[PDB]
Amino acid sequence: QIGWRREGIKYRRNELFLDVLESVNLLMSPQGQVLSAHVSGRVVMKSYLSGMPECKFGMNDKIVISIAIDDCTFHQCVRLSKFDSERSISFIPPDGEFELMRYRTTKDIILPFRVIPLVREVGRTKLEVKVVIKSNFKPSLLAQKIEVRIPTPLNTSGVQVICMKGKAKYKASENAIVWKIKRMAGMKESQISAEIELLPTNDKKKWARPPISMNFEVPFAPSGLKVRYLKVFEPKLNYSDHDVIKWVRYIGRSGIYETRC
Repeated sequence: QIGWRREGIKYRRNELFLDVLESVNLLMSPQGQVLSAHVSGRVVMKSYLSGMPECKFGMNDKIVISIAIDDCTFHQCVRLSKFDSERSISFIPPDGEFELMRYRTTKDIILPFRVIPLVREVGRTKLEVKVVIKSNFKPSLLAQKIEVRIPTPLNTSGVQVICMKGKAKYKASENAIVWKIKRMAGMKESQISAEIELLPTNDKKKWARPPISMNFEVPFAPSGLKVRYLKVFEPKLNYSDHDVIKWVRYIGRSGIYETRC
C-alpha cells in the first residue's frame, strides 16, 4: 500500500548507502570577520534493500523544528518518529536512489578555508597582491579541487604571478588571476603573489573590487551534522541493519565562498 515502493523487491545483497552533501557559503571581510555564512545540505540515499524495510535515521542536530537546523524539507516517504522525535525520522524508502531531505544551517559552521588578502596600490600604475590561504580542518584530511579567483581592474595592462603551490594563470578576458591546487591538507597555508600593471586611464573613479572567490571540496560536512544511527528492520524477511552493508559519507563543497579584498 506504498505509492513509492513496489512489493517483491529482492536483492542478493542488502545494502544502504547515505551521502550527506553540503555546500558551505561564506562572505568574509578582509580582516577575517564572518559577515554571513550558511550551509545548504541534502541527504541522498541509495537503497538496495529486499522487501519493505522500515528505516530510522537519527542525527546529532535537531532536524525536526545539538544545534538546530534552520529549515528542513523531507521526501514524501518520511514520517516523524515517535521517539527521539526532534533528531530522527522514519520511513520505508523508495528503491534505488532518492533524496531523503534538504536543509540549511547557520550556526557553528566549520569554515574550511580562510583567505587573507593584501592588495596595495603603488602609485597609479601598480598593484601588489599577496593572497594567503589557510586550511582549517584536520591535518590528516585533504581538500581537493581548490580554485582561488583574484579579480583585476579593467585598466589592467599586465600581470606577473607566482604561486607557491599549484598552478596559476592570468585570464585577461575574465579580469581574474585563477589559481588551482589539486590537493591540500588541513592546518596548512599557501600563498600567491602578483604584480598588476595599470594604464593611466584617468577620468575614472576608484576600482570597486569584486571579492576573491574560492572553490573547493572537503571530505566532511561543514555544518557539523553527524549521523548518530541508521536503523533498518524487515520483520517478514527477518533482517536488520546489522545484516545490511551500510556506507555513510560526508561530502562538503564550496557554494559562494567570497572574501572581500
